[PDB]
Amino acid sequence: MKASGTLREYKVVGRCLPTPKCRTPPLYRMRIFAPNHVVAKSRFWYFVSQLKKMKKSSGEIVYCGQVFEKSPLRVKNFGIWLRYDSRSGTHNMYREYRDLTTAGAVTQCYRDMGARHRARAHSIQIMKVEEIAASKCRRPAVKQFHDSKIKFPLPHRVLRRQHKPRFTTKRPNTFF
Amino acid sequence: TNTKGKRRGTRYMFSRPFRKHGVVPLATYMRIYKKGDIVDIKGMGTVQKGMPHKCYHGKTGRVYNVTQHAVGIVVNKQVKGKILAKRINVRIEHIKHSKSRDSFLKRVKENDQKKKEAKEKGTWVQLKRQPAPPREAHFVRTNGKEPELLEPIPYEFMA
Amino acid sequence: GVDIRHNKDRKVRRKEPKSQDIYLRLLVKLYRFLARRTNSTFNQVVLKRLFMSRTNRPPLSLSRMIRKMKLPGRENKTAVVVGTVTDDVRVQEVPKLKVCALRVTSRARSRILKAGGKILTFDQLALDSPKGRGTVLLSGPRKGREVYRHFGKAPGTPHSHTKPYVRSKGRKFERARGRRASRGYKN
Amino acid sequence: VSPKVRKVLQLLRLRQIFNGTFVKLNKASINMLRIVEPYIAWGYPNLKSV
Amino acid sequence: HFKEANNFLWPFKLSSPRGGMKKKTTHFVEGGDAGNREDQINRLIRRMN
Amino acid sequence: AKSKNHTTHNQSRKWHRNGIKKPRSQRYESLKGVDPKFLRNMRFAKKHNKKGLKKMQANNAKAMAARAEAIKALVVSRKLHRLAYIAHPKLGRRARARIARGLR
RNA sequence: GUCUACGGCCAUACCACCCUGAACGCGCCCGAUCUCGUCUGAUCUCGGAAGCUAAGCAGGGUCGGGCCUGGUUAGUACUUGGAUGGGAGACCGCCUGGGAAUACCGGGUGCUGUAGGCUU
RNA sequence: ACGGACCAAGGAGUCUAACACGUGCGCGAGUCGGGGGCUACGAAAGCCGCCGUGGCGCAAUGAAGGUGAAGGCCGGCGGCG
RNA sequence: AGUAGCUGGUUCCCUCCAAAGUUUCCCUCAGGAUAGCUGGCGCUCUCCGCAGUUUUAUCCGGUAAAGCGAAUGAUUAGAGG
RNA sequence: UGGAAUGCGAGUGCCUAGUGGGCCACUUUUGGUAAGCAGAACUGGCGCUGCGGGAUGAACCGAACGCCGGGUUAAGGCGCC
RNA sequence: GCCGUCGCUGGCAGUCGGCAGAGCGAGAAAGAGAGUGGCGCGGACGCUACGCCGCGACGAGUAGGAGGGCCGCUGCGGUG
RNA sequence: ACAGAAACCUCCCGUGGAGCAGAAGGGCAAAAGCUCGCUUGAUCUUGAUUUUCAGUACGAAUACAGACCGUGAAAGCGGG
Ligand SMILES: [Mg+2]
Ligand SMILES: [Mg+2]
Ligand SMILES: [Mg+2]
Ligand SMILES: [Mg+2]
Ligand SMILES: [Mg+2]
Ligand SMILES: [Mg+2]
Ligand SMILES: [Mg+2]
Ligand SMILES: [Mg+2]
Ligand SMILES: [Mg+2]
Ligand SMILES: [Mg+2]
Ligand SMILES: [Mg+2]
Ligand SMILES: [Mg+2]
Ligand SMILES: [Mg+2]
Ligand SMILES: [Mg+2]
Ligand SMILES: [Mg+2]
Ligand SMILES: [Mg+2]
Ligand SMILES: [Mg+2]
Ligand SMILES: [Mg+2]
Ligand SMILES: [Mg+2]
Ligand SMILES: [Mg+2]
Ligand SMILES: [Mg+2]
Ligand SMILES: [Mg+2]
Ligand SMILES: [Mg+2]
Ligand SMILES: [Mg+2]
Ligand SMILES: [Mg+2]
Ligand SMILES: [Mg+2]
Ligand SMILES: [Mg+2]
Ligand SMILES: [Mg+2]
Ligand SMILES: [Mg+2]
Ligand SMILES: [Mg+2]
Repeated sequence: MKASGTLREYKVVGRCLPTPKCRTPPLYRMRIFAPNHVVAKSRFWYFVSQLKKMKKSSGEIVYCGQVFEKSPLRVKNFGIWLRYDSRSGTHNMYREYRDLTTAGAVTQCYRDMGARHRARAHSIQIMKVEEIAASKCRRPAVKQFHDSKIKFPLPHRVLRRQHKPRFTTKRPNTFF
Repeated sequence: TNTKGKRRGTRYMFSRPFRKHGVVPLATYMRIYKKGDIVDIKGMGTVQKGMPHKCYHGKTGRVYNVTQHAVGIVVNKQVKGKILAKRINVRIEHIKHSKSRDSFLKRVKENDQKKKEAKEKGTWVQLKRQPAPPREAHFVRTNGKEPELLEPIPYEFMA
Repeated sequence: GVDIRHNKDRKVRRKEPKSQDIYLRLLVKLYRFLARRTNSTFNQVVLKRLFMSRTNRPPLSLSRMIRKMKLPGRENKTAVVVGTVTDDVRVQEVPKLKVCALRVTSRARSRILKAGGKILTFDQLALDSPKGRGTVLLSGPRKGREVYRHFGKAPGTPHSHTKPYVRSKGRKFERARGRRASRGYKN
Repeated sequence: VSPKVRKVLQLLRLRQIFNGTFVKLNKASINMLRIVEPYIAWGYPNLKSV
Repeated sequence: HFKEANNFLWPFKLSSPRGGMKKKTTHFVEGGDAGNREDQINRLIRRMN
Repeated sequence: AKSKNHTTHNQSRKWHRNGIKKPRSQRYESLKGVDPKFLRNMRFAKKHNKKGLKKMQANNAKAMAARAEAIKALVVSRKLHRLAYIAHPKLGRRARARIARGLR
């Protein structure tokens, strides 16, 4: 995988193939995060193959749809249960994020395992994402925003568009 | 450099299978071969007379000659740039009737049949083999229980 | 770039005769016209044979033209050849034959005309039957040349009845080792 | 190019980069588009694309 | 008569992908270009044809 | 002065420059190799196949005269189906004339 | 239902121990003049028919050993092709396809050809 | 790694014999005068056939003595049966 | 003008096709002969066949793995007789 | 109903030069502590081959070449050179 | 766009003119066929056929091979 | 009984754990081993074929065919 752009949040179901023995097999829903459905079905088969004795050839994808967000206008607290590999071993993690969308928080989790642990998009394995109540969060980087009268200034407003006035008379101001 | 022995490198090829040693069955000797039979070679190591050279064990060929205890067959040999047609006198114990042509024959007679019929009813039947086509569209009934939800398992250093 | 192979791009057929004679380069003009302007695949074969070398259009014998024109059905037809019609002194009776060849030896003109046959040319044929209706194409034996006896599997090889190149043939010219089962071996 | 991939890219008539062709799918065809997978980028064309 | 209709068509010669390939040497599921991009072949056709 | 001892590196490509071709499959393959006694009797069978000729016609012409009493005993839309008939150079000649006359 | 002769595939048939075998057979058994062979009629060959299923043989049994066939092992190990993937390497992950073997846990324990008997 | 300061002229797959294949030409089961002879360029060209001796081709095979390249049906006679 | 499997040179343009350092034999290992790869000339047909490919049937094989409560060989430890 | 798919005109014959020192890479792989070491297998290259990238470079990534105009790319890139 | 090679074994002798009638690109094997009865005197170019014309595809190259040179050097038979 | 670790006799178990001239591998149980009986297929002679291979030889080998033979009641087997 490669966490291109922003990840979408896909809901893929899929079943094994019908046979004389199992006239109808059970369907199997998964909750994939991937750039597009073509990568979502391939991670659906990666997972189903790592859990059930089932391959892409021996089965079929019954439905691959994108599941939107139920409240993309409410700041939420998502908690994710990672599973990744380093240069030496493989570890489970649990990271929390404040975001509006679940796929948003998962994109932020891929960019965060990339930043902090240099974990490429193919080592990571999201195993559970869950919207958490603000009073169940644990990371102090996310509990610190659970204030009703929050208040802070933007203290060092570094000048951007450094090249539109590229040659100027006055010197830039940073207090605002 | 290796040796050019007639039987170098046949310790497993010419050995008998597990618990299949001893006397050779007699259906091997009481079955018939006629010029034109597609025969495949498998050197049996029990009988040593008329053993086919190791470079033919596993090839298929057709018979062109028949003597008392042995036939003569024409197997193709890939020799370093080209595929010669070689004529070997393999004894009977190193031979099976290859069931490859068989299915073609049981399809030929099935075609001649299904063409004999469907000729008086004016219809048109399919006589060619078509490749396994892309599977057509179907409904998957999810009667009652919704699809079970799967998710990866955590890691367990069970080493 | 494209991944084709130009090993065989140049087809090696003869676009024209290699000779420079002008009684052949006029026949080839007339028949190249008939070949392209008619839909008869006869003229195309005559044209394609007027190119061929002197070893690819061999001579015909009068006797082989007899037995190839005696075959049932092909009566009152004109026997077309592109090579020459040599005599065959070992045949005693000659019927009447309508013939058309490039050359007819001065002792086969005699026999054919004394029989009572006609000896056309390729221009006379092209005027008689342009599309070549009523003809019998023939060609002498091509493997008749003594050259084709040295070709094949090299001598000294199991079951290769190929003639070797020897200065003279005699008792002591290549009869000793690769031929006697006694002295060495034989194939 | 490997020889097995160069024989299949020429039974698909793709003898040149950015060449394209249409291919009907079955077992014997998908199993060739699997052999030549690293050399092609194939898919299911729309009607406007045809 | 698909075999005959598709074989009557000289194989199409397309220009370079306007915009540009993502990565030529890796499968489409690896954030690249190769392989099968079932629905998304048309986005490439529009920028290549 | 040690030189490379053996290799097969370019060989599998020289073999294919002129292809690897299966042998020339002809009908009527040779009879060399077949056992003598059998191939000695097959020659006595051919040498005498003519001995039963005048009896073979008496049956071939028989079942060929019987071939007489054998055989002489038995003896997508309406629119685009009519347009594909008017537009036939031969079959539609009169449906086309019926239209040409139509404008008079 | 089953047995004899000759068999086919040669353990689902083999191995151990135990139980039951009506009828015909199959057997054990009784002899050595004759055929034949030995130290020895034990074996072999020969002439028999008083005796008996004791044994061979048949059928069945055993939380049987084995064999046969399934599941788990396991989409694991391994693996074709791919990347300017990771790692200092040792090796490792991922895409595209194929895909095992123990231990462990279940089921089964000879089908069958021609000829001829018994079960009238 | 070796040759090379500069410029000019000279400088290296030739000819004969033999063989093989391809090709053009004439005649063609024949073919060829090459040796000989006859009648400025000309030492050329032309001609000879009772000058075709001879070469090669038209027959091979065997060490040799030698041998040396479709047959079938029909009656009539003798023989076996 | 001795021979040299050894060293050095080997003279004009364009167009087209285009390699090998491999097999076997050699008092052969700085070289040949041979098969391969190459080019040239073609010819017989076309205007069924073939394939460095897959599909479907069908055989083949003892590597990767795995195994040692399975044979051979190696090999740690207790326990019960 | 020419009996799977896809593709493509095939078959055959002479004559034949150069070559017979090779080297590198992924993967498998033998000797060696290892080596820009010695030795094999498969495929692709360099040799015989330019071009864009890797500052530089026989072999790495892209891509193979008639001479030109416009457009777009690959692999690599976009402080300045 | 231009040059060249290859292929189409492509097309053109039809310049058939007051002895005239100007065609063979069109999806569908084959005749702009014969007969038998119900004024003004006019019309470009071409065709060294070893020539001319039209279509596509292609174009690396050492050793080596082949072709084409209206490339060049010196003499000979002809001819300007 | 003497007789012992080990002589010789006897019963039982015994898939080969022995043996088959040698190196190793393969194969072999009313046998390919062990012991007897008869013997000389270890003879004469055509070609085909496989192995190394150039697909040339030698060596070796496999299938036949024609003779003569051995063996066994025979089917058969045998030209090392
Ligand atoms: Mg090009
Ligand atoms: Mg080239
Ligand atoms: Mg742009
Ligand atoms: Mg690559
Ligand atoms: Mg060498
Ligand atoms: Mg009772
Ligand atoms: Mg007794
Ligand atoms: Mg008992
Ligand atoms: Mg020097
Ligand atoms: Mg100097
Ligand atoms: Mg000079
Ligand atoms: Mg000549
Ligand atoms: Mg000299
Ligand atoms: Mg060529
Ligand atoms: Mg030397
Ligand atoms: Mg040197
Ligand atoms: Mg091995
Ligand atoms: Mg292992
Ligand atoms: Mg050298
Ligand atoms: Mg090396
Ligand atoms: Mg070295
Ligand atoms: Mg070199
Ligand atoms: Mg090259
Ligand atoms: Mg290059
Ligand atoms: Mg660098
Ligand atoms: Mg440009
Ligand atoms: Mg730069
Ligand atoms: Mg070039
Ligand atoms: Mg015995
Ligand atoms: Mg005999």
